[PDB]
Amino acid sequence: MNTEAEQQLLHHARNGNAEEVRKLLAAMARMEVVADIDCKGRSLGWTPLHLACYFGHKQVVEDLLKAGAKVNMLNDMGDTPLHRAAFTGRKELVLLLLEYDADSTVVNGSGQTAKEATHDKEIRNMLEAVERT
Repeated sequence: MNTEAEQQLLHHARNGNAEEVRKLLAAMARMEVVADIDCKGRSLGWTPLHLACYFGHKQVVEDLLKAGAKVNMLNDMGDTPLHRAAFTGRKELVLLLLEYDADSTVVNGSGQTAKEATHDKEIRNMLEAVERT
């Protein structure tokens, strides 16, 4: 099962409590708690990065990437955080993820790219372009 600090990190990332994320990351840095920054929920495979992207907590997303969170982690559905940012139409977060070398080609378990999963016109244009590169 997940460590206590991992449970706290998932919880705070889901709800956007940005200072608690940074406090947990700082404690992980000083090795005062045992926690994987790429931990995954159980009970489904969603990282703190997945959650912060899906629910739009931009400061959390940035501090997680700054601290080295893996950017193409797949949840159970085969979705990346870019899938989740694109699905929920978060323009700024799509750009921030690409900045951190997020692979936009990844096909989820359903057979979709993040482009194919968005309903946003802007984001679909943006990923259309990245797809051409």
